[PDB]
Amino acid sequence: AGAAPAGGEVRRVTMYAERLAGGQMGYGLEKGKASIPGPLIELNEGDTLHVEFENTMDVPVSLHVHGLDYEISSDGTKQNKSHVEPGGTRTYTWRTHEPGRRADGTWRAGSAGYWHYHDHVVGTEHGTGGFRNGLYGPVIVRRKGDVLPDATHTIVFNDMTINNRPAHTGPNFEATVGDRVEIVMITHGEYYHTFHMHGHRWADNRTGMLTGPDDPSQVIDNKICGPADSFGFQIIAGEGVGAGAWMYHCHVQSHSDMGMVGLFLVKKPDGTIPGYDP
Amino acid sequence: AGAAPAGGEVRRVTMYAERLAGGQMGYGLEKGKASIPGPLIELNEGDTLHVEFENTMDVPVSLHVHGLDYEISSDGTKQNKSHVEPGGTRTYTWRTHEPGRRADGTWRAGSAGYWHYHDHVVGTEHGTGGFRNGLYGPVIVRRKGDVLPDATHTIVFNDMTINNRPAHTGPNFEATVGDRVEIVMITHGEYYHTFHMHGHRWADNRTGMLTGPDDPSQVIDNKICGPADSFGFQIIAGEGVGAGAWMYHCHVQSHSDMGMVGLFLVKKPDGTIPGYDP
Amino acid sequence: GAAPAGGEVRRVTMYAERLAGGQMGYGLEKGKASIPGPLIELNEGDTLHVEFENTMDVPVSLHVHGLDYEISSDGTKQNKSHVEPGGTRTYTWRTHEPGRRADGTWRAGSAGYWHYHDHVVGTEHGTGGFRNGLYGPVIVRRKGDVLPDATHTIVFNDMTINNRPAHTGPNFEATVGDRVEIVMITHGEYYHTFHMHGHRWADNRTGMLTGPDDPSQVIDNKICGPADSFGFQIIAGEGVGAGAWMYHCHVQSHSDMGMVGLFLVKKPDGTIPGYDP
Ligand SMILES: [Cu+2]
Ligand SMILES: [Cu+2]
Ligand SMILES: [Cu+2]
Ligand SMILES: [Cu+2]
Ligand SMILES: [Cu+2]
Ligand SMILES: [Cu+2]
Ligand SMILES: [Cu+2]
Ligand SMILES: [Cu+2]
Ligand SMILES: [Cu+2]
Ligand SMILES: [Cu+2]
Ligand SMILES: [Cu+2]
Ligand SMILES: [Cu+2]
Repeated sequence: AGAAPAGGEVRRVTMYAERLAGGQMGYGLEKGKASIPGPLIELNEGDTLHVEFENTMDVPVSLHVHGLDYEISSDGTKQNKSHVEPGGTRTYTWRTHEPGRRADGTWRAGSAGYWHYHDHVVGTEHGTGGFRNGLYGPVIVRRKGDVLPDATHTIVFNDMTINNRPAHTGPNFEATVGDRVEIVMITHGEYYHTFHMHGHRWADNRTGMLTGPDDPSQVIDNKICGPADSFGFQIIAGEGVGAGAWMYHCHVQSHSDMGMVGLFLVKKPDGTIPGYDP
Repeated sequence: AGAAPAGGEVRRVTMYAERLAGGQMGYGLEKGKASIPGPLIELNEGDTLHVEFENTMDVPVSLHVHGLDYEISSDGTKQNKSHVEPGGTRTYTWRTHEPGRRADGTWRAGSAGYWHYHDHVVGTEHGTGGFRNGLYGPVIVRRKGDVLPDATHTIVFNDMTINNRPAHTGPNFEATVGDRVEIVMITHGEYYHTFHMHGHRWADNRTGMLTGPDDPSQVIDNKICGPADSFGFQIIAGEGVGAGAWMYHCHVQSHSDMGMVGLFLVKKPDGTIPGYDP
Repeated sequence: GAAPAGGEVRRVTMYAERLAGGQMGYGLEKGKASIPGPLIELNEGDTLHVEFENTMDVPVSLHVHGLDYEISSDGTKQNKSHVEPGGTRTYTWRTHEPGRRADGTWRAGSAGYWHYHDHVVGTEHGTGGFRNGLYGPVIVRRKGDVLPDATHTIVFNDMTINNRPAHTGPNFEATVGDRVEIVMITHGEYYHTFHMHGHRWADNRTGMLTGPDDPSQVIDNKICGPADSFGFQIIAGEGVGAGAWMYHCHVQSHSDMGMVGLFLVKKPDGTIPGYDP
């Protein structure tokens, strides 16, 4: 699989917050193309990204990012007056840095991680109304040398939903046996959850893959997550287990009973899924 | 005594689902010997376990595992038609694999860990009723040269009970000062908990033990866990602290007040527990 | 600086005292009780004898996490190691360095971010002690650990921070570049997720990566439950500059209801751009 290059590029993007169907709100890279979750932002460690942000709505909104570097003027908080007025525009700047050695001899960790952005002013001073409506999205920051996936999928547990979807509507995600699939798992809102995958597992470290044979990270298929937690991993689809409709769910019993469920549809090369009704 | 060997043996076992008193249900290795939690299944990485499984109950049941490799047909789900009908039989196969380097140069995570099995059919299409009833049990998969303990105890925080026991009935576990004790700690149901042990601590990694002086893992005595979380560790009973009645409990305050307490009884070599006057 | 090897025997005096409005707290000097309790810092190898006085009219105890204590310093009713009202008792905490056992395994040492609390007030799990403020931090350093310019303790106790009224911080200030140690402890009934704008840390013992081979997750958001304890050291304003950097629980209803504070990081000229209450 491909390998992430060393960062250092200054990139520039427009992003738009727009109302969607049913009182929903989302970000998009171009006007009329807001989505929930918002578009995935992929950065190589050392990149800078300038986000020419526009709020097309009738209420204040913001863009705030976890993990990445930002001056206070890019917080996306009302307390700092770095939110965006109705119809307004503002340029947010996120930077990243590589790991390295400080002067005090100590080690400065790098920006690599599975991170996210969201709104910080819709509803409350903490964006409670924004998460509900869907103002959240993933950011991946890659380290030089990181393995690249064949497909990246974001699953957000926002209160009692997956991706603001109604219960028992997924979403489902498709791969072929052997595909290197990347999952981005963010939790928002009020409730704790446990993310669980049938038939697959990952390491509980930065990349979800053991570094080598001296990596002591626990290997799990089940992880407790809370509001604003984010992690990610990469799995070889159906490795050791074969093709099939592999179920993923929250393992909080009433949460999986009420529809916090989806399917990881792993197809054989020819396209059919063993033991599945399409 | 000693260390885990290399794996790869094909094993077979018989397993039954039976009713127990009080509307409870359990797994056992022989009829009339079901237990809550179910029997401890131990495997070495590479072993294959065929579970000749009989449902001696009048309602459907299934057998589902975390962490191990299994195909779709051994899912143990109503979904891909692998539950066991009342009075029916099924052979579930579980497989494990050693760590290795993939063709693409990535490091494939092995099966070794503290895992668990449970039903996916009683009550709801998830394990809900089965969990409340007691249909759950531990699986340990050891890697070559993992340190082997003198005794293994399973503690399941299932909803607001420890192993479906009444409030304030533990259970209690005995060891002698110096014993190498292994704890398997599983959680199920609806609530998060925080498992805590008095006078002992473990490392937050696969084994619960620091590999050596370069393992950076947290050293902890308190750990948040949610439904279907599982971890385990080994400790030396009494090490640096001496014999006595060492409390373990969930540390959610109302949880310990309403039953979620037990005792780790560490005896002196003469068998007495100092200061423990029941 | 860096922490030295341990070995020393330490003696300290502690009091459980009542506070205004039905609160309780621990103090090192009599009449100086506080919530959170005083910071206790040890080096691996050290022993601490805490001569302890209950200045109150109901029983109290002193229980610790992570450290080594024999049963007689358990601080529980079960082991009859609580302190009578008006009474005194010496609790002994021991620590140890890591080393290799006779059986060749590696014994993990005592170093870490730990805490002490009450275990008898209200119930035999100190539910009433936690409600009133009887908890505090304990830090145990490994030899060679990097020492901060400052340490601040943040206890999520139910839906309060350090038993404070909602929306009352606390705030903590530093100057850009300073080495700031946060101790973070949760108690009560609720899970929380502790988060900091502008800063991140490693999920390991020290909070910092040991080097380029450390695979720990680097995070700015950490779920935690009652009696969870952890710590980290950040460089104030590193890569992001001065400002009023919020920290808050991220469970949405807990941030909205007051579980919010400021990490006030100033420029060397003392200014904090954009900050105004
Ligand atoms: Cu859930
Ligand atoms: Cu499963
Ligand atoms: Cu399942
Ligand atoms: Cu946030
Ligand atoms: Cu509990
Ligand atoms: Cu304790
Ligand atoms: Cu499960
Ligand atoms: Cu306790
Ligand atoms: Cu909270
Ligand atoms: Cu934030
Ligand atoms: Cu925030
Ligand atoms: Cu405690």
